Amino acid sequence: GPLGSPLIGEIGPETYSDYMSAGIPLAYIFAETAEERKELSDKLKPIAEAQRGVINFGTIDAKAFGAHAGNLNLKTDKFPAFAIQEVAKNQKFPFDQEKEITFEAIKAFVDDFVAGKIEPSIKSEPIPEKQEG
Repeated sequence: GPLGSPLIGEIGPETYSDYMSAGIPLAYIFAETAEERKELSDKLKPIAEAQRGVINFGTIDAKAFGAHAGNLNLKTDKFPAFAIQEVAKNQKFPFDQEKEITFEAIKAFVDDFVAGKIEPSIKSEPIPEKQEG
């Protein structure tokens, strides 16, 4: 039976707008591995337990949804992947797909993100000419 309210877990069609309308950074966690999900999501357990009320931790499939992993930055070249969509600035501070997706690595990374250490990697593309400026 019920045991509270849904927040961190699996991202769906009714959760996207909820994490986007919530007004807090969205922590996407793509993963082509739907078997060992516990491993990634575990290290993530704390990565969000620290930011449970500041970031929306939601897991996603990097095999079927992967296209959504880099729709904010990544290239969907490898997985699992991790994205950090900001619903305040509309930023996307995801993780690498050739480094190592652990806890200390994500928890620390995101930590360096929220703190104000991480910044856009590919985003930011203005349209000069008669327009803008």
